[PDB]
Amino acid sequence: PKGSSLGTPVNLAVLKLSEQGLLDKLKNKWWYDKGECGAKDSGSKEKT
Amino acid sequence: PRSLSGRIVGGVWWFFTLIIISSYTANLAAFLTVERMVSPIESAEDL
Repeated sequence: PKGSSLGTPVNLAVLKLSEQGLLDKLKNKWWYDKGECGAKDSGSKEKT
Repeated sequence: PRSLSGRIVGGVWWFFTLIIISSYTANLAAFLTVERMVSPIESAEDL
């Protein structure tokens, strides 16, 4: 909400998370890791 | 002899079987190449 107390804090928090690679980590967790289609794993599968 | 009708039939049929036997040969080479690709678990990194 405009002019909120959580404003600045959350903003910095997002920047902190990204620099710690925590954001990238989360995405990898739900997109590729938790994924059902190992793309780089299906190409690494030399048995088909 | 040169019965153009059935002549091109023998030619096209030959080109047909040529492709097939070539495909069989190529594919069979792949089944042995991949059969070797499958490397046994030698280390933990392999798992």
